Amino acid sequence: MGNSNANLLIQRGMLEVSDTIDPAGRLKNLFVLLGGKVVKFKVDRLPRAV
Amino acid sequence: DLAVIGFELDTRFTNTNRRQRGHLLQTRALQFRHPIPMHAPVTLPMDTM
Repeated sequence: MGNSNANLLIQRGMLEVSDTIDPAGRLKNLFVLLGGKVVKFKVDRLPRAV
Repeated sequence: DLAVIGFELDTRFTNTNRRQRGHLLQTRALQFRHPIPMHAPVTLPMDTM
């Protein structure tokens, strides 16, 4: 949360305990190094990404 | 050389002695989890007066 865009957007120190993370999250992307270059895998909807 | 040289039979065993089982059945279950996210709001600002 502290490294989220929320702090660096307007004022660096806005974050307080009143903010929480939504438990309904997913693993959106997985980046693999394939032979020296990166391939982006879109895994957001897979049953094991939740 | 006209002759019958060999044959194959379509015979089988009877499992009155249950030597062979064949395929096996088992029950399974899978689960899928779909939690609902909250989405960004839309706001109607007003004048407090």
